[PDB]
Amino acid sequence: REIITLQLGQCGNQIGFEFWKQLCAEHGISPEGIVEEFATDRKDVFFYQADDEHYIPRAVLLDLEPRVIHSILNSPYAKLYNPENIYLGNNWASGFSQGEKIHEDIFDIIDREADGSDSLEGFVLCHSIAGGTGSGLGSYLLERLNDRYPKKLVQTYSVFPNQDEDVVVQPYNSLLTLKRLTQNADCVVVLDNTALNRIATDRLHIQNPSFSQINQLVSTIMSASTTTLRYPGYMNNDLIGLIASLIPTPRLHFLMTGYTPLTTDKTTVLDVMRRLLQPKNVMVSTNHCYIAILNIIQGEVDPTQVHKSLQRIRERKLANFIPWGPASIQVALSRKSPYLPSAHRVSGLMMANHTSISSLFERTCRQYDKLRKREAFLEQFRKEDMFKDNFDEMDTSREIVQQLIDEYHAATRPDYISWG
Amino acid sequence: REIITLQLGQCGNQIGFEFWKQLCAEHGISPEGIVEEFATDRKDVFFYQADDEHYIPRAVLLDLEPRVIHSILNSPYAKLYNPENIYLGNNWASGFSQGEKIHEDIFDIIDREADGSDSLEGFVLCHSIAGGTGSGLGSYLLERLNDRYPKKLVQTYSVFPNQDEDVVVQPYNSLLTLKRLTQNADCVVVLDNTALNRIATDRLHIQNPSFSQINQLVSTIMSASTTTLRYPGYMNNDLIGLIASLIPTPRLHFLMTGYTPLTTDKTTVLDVMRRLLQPKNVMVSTNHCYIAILNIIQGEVDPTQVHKSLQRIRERKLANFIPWGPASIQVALSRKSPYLPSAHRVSGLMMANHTSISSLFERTCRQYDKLRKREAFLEQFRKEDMFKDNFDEMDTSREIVQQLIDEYHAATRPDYISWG
Amino acid sequence: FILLKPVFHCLNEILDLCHSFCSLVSQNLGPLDERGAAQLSILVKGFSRQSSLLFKILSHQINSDLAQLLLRLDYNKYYTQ
Ligand SMILES: Nc1nc2c(ncn2[C@@H]2O[C@H](COP(=O)(O)OP(=O)(O)O)[C@@H](O)[C@H]2O)c(=O)[nH]1
Ligand SMILES: Nc1nc2c(ncn2[C@@H]2O[C@H](COP(=O)(O)OP(=O)(O)O)[C@@H](O)[C@H]2O)c(=O)[nH]1
Repeated sequence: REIITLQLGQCGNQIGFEFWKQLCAEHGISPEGIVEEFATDRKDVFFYQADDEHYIPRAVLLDLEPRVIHSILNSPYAKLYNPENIYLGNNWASGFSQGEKIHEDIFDIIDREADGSDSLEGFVLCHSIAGGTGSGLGSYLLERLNDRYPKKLVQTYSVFPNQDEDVVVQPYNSLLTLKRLTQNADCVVVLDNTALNRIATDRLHIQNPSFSQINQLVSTIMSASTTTLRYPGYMNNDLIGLIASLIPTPRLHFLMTGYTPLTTDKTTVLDVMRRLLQPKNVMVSTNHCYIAILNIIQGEVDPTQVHKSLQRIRERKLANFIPWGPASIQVALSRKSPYLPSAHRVSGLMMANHTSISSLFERTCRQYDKLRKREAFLEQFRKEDMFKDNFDEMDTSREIVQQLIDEYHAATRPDYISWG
Repeated sequence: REIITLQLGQCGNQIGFEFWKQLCAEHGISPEGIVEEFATDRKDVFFYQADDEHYIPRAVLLDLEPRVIHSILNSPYAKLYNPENIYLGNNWASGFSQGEKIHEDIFDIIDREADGSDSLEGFVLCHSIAGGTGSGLGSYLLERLNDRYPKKLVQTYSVFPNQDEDVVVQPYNSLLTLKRLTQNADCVVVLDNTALNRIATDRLHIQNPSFSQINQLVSTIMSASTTTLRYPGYMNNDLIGLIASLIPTPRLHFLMTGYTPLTTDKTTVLDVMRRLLQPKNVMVSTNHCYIAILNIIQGEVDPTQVHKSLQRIRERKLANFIPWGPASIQVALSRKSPYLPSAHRVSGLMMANHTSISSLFERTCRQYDKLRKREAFLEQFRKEDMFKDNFDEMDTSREIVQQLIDEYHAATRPDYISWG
Repeated sequence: FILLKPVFHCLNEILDLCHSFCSLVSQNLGPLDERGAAQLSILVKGFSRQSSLLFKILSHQINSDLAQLLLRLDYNKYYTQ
C-alpha cells in the first residue's frame, strides 16, 4: 500500500522538502512533477500517478503561523508537490493547543489522500522533537492517527535534538513528546544533531552552518532507509516485513543509523559490512549490547563475497550483542539507481536496535529532572498553566520514560523473559 | 598479539610522533592513514585495521602541562593517529603526583584499546628518564601496568639522558626512575643523548640543534629494533620470542644499540658484522664483557655466506665476552622494504646485553651521591616534602640500583651461578 | 640428517624428554618435589649425556653441519665438561 508522509513543523518541513527532492533526481522525476524523457523501479508506494505522468508525492505539509514557510512555495519544485494540501509558539503546550482547533481540516486532508490511494499502509512523520511548534502539534496528531487508523503502522523520523544543550524549556518539551511517541508510535528512527554535527566536523570543515549541510546527511539516511521499498526486491518488499526484525519488543522501537561511506562522494562486501561496525560511521552520540542488527548494501555487489563476508564479520565480532532477542545481523542487498553517479557505486547503511540510545533519553531526563526541581522554566505562561494546571502529564511522562529507561537496561540483563 | 605503545612526556611524545611517521612512509600508509595507491608486511601487530584502510597505530599519547602535544595536533599526520585518546612540573615527585589523580581515565584509555584489539602482548613505552613530567608519571604508570596485566610484559625505549651534565635535580629524578624500572620493567633498551650527540658530531657538523637531528637517529634504531616483527620471517616472529635471548637474567634487562651504516645515506655480510663490533658504530657512551649478543641485517644479503660470516666473525674475535651466560652471537636477517630508498643495500643493527652500561648507571649514582651529601637540591618544594617527608624512597632506590651495579660486576666474575 | 637413523633416532628423544619436562613445570606454579625432583635431576643428567653425545658426533664435512658446532663451541660448554 502507498505510504503518506505527514511532514510537520519548520524543521520537519525542511527534511521532507529535501527527502522528496532527493527522490526527485534519484527517480525519473522533474520539478514540474512530470517524468523526464531519459527515464524498472516501484514508484507506486511513494509517488501518486497522475493521468499525464505527473508523479506527485503524497506529502502532507502542515504549517503554523507561516513566514519562512513561504520559502518552500517559492521553489522550482512547487509544482512537483501539488496535492494542494497546506493549511494555516515555541512551547510543547503552545503547539498542542493550536493543533486541537484545526484538527478536523488537517484530518480531512489526511482523509482525502487515504480515499484517493488504492490503499494506505503507514504514516511516516518527519517529526522534530522539542521542535517548538513541531513538537506538541506532532504528539497530538500522533495520538489521533492511531485511534482513527488502527490498522496502519506509523514510523517517526525523529530528529532527536542534541546541540550540546536556544530553548530553556527544551527538556520539558522533549519529555512530553516521548511519552506520546513510546505510546503512539509503531516505530521510531532516531537521529542526533550533535552526532551529525560531529560527522560534519569530521568529513568537512563546516561548523557554523551546521543545519543547512546536515540536512543532506539526514536525507541520505532517509532515502536510503526506504530504498529496498522504492526499488523492486525478492524480499521485504512490504514495509511491515522490514519493520518486524528491527523492533523485537513493542516498547523498544527506537532505531540507530549509520552509513558505510562516511564520505560516498572497488570495495568488497567484507569491507563495506565492517565499516558499519566502526563507531566513526555510526551517527548517534554496566554491559551494553545491540538487540538485533540489519544492513542494506547498494550496487552490483559480488555475492559469493557475502557468504565469506557474513561468516567473516562473525569471526571479527566487531559488533558485540547478546540480548534476550536472538540478534543475528541480517544481510540485505539492493540496486543503486541508473540516473545518479556510480562513484562509490557500492555504499551501505545499517538500522539497528541498540541499548546505548537509552543513554541519550536519560540525558534529557537528567536535564529535565534538574530543571524540574529548580522550576526555573515552568513557563507559567497562561497557555501553559491553563492547559496544564496540575503539571502532572510531565510526571506521567517521567514515569513512562523511566519505565522505558528501565526496560532498556532490563534488555541488557539475562532475564527479559520476565516482565521488563 | 598487537603491541600498544604508551608514548608519554614531551620528549617521549616527540620520538613516538617520529617513530609512527617513520613506519608511515616505510609501510604502505599516507599522512591520512589511507592505504597508499603505489603499494607483503605483517601490519597487524603495530597498526589497528579500520574498515576503509585507515591504518591508525595503537598509540596512547599522554600530555601533562602540554606544549609539544599541541604542535603534534597541528600536523598532516593528525588524522593518521586518531584513537581520539589524548588527555590533559620538572620534578620526579611533581610528575608522580599529577599522574595519580588522573590515573583512572588514562587507565580506561588503556582498557579501550585492550578491548578493541583481538589481543595485547606488550606495552612499549617511549619513556624519558629524568624527563621532568615524563619521569615520575612514567614510573607510576610503569607500576600500575604490571599489577593489572601480571601475565603481560612491558619494554622501555628509555632515552637515558647524558648531556655532559638544565636540571639540578636530574640525578635525583633519574635515581627514582631506575628503581621502578629495575623491579617493574620486563625489558629496557638504553640510548644516550651524549653518545648520539658524539655520533652527530662525527657523521655531521650539527652541534647546536642536537635534539631535532638526534630524533632521526633514535628513530632509525627504533624502527629497526622491530623490523623482524613488522615483516614476516623464519624465527623471532613474535616480540617475546626475540626478548628472551637478549635478557638472560631478569635484573640485567638493559640493552645496548649500534648501526653498521650510521651513514646509511655492495657490502658483504662478513663486512657489516665486523663494522658493527667496532666502537664508533656503538651509540652508548676490572675485566668487562658482553653477556649475550644478537644482530639483524636488512638488505641484499647472500645466504651461503651468512653462516660463513658467523665463523669469520668467530675468527676475528672483535667482540670479547666470557660471561656466566652461555648465549653465543647469532646471524639474523629481516626484509628491507620497497618504495623508500635502498641506499646501503645491506645495512644492520645490533642489540646486546653489555656490563659497560653499568658504568653509565653509576655516573648518575655518583652525581646523586655527591648531591645527596650536599643536599644542595632537596627541592623541599612542599610537593616534594609532603609527597616524601622521609626522603627514604631515594635511599630505597640507592640500595636497589647499587644491588644492580653489584649484580652487573658479579656477571663479569666467574661465579654468577652463586647469588648476584 | 633425517636419512641417517642414529642422529634422527636420538635428536627426536632430546625433544620428547623435553616435552615431559615442559609438562612437569606446566603442572604447578607451586614448587614440586612430588617425584618431580627424582626425574627432573635424572632428566638434567639424561639430557647432558645425549646432548654431549651428538656434540661429539657433530665434531661430507658440510660447512652447515660443522660450522653449527661453533655456536656451542663459543663457550666449549659441553666439551669442557
Ligand atoms: N536536522 C535539522 N534540524 C534543525 C534544522 N533547523 C532547525 N532544526 C532543529 O529544530 C529544532 C527547533 O525547531 P524550530 O526550528 O524552533 O521549529 P519552529 O518552532 O517551527 O521554529 C531544534 O532542535 C533544531 O535542532 C535543520 O536544518 N536540520
Ligand atoms: N632524545 C631526545 N631527548 C630529548 C629531546 N628533547 C628533550 N629531551 C630530553 O628530555 C629530558 C627533559 O625532559 P623535558 O623536555 O624537560 O620534559 P618537559 O618537562 O615536558 O619539558 C632531557 O633529559 C633531554 O635529554 C629530543 O628531541 N630528543
